[PDB]
Amino acid sequence: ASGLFITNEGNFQYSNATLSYYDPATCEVENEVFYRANGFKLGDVAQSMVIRDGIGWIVVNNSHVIFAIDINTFKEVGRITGFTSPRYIHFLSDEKAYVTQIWDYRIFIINPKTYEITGYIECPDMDMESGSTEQMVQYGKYVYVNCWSYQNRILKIDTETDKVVDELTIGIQPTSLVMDKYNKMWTITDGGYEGSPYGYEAPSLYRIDAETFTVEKQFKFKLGDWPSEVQLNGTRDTLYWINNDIWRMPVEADRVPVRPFLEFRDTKYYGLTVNPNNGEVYVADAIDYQQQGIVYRYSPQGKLIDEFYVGIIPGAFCWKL
Ligand code: CNC
Repeated sequence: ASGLFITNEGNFQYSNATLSYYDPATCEVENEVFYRANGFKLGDVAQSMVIRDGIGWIVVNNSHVIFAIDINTFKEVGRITGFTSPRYIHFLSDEKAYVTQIWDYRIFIINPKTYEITGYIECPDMDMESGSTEQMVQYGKYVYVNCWSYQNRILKIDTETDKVVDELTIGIQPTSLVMDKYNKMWTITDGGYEGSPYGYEAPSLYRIDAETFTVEKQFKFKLGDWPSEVQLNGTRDTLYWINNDIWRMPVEADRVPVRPFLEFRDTKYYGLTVNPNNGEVYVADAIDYQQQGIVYRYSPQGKLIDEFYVGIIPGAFCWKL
């Protein structure tokens, strides 16, 4: 039945990441489900999760590993190890996926059927000390990928030859990437932070044409803002993001909204997803990055349906639908 996984990053360098699973039919959450099923822990900084063909792939960023689990029993069915610091996985086929990385200038290519690393894509003008590749979207035979930490680019990869073929420089630290129904990509930058070795600026939300790879809109926010996490609804025509509050806007808009979907409440909204079938909006709140976090489930009109405690620093969601 429909279900929602929530990955909890835990505290970096403390190895307290966990996996939660929520059943929206019964409004019940189960926490530490990977430990319950397997009798050992995920590790440090569970970062993201994708489901393909009955198998969930959980990226554990600071444990150099992706685990593959059966999505019904939560039992490990396999794992791939040896990643520098993995971020997101994107499948091109049953036998090929890309795994992006921080602290590396390469994207790793894997064969998910054999649980092996099978190649690398070298990113131009990037090194190990400050390299970063992050989220991916596909456009025909191309994958576009944002480069987040200490970077300011989207790259374009030809998936036939596994080569970076183009790049676009924007504001510092684009955090996330989605593709709307008009084949326009959206990304939102975090603007760095005060005292950053790389930079600190007002962040922006950008709309980029996938066909020509050119900026079509830039909406600039305020210095001090630290936004993240563009997300779309299932029809890919309403964009959501975090910038203190949760914001949303029609992808056709020429102006940013004046009223948020969910007002800032002096906590730490940190993760976000929209149910692709019914439009319900889930917001993961890290609270203060120390206590158990909470997820809020809202109707499409912003009415709270349910709320539930998860693990520490819930950061990402994956639908089982
Ligand atoms: C808030 C936060 C977080 N950050 Co920073 C982010 N985004 N971060 C920050 C901020 C901290 C300042 C502040 N006080 O607000 C801020 C914006 C400066 C920051 C900066 C960075 N962060 C960075 C990264 C990548 C990370 N950060 C996280 C730790 C990441 C956290 C997410 C997570 N899962 O932990 C995070 C969301 C929450 C940390 C926290 O407050 N914990 C509660 C606190 C009480 O516990 P703590 O143990 O004392 O936490 C401290 C450390 O985590 C330290 N710290 C924070 N980030 C880093 C990154 C590194 C490499 C190191 C060594 C330490 C830190 O700052 C915290 C307060 O002192 C991270 C796990 C987020 C993720 N990717 O999921 C990730 C580390 C991943 C990895 N290395 O494998 C940056 C490299 C990003 C960038 N390019 O801007 C940069 C590095 C700074 C550095 N120290 O070298």
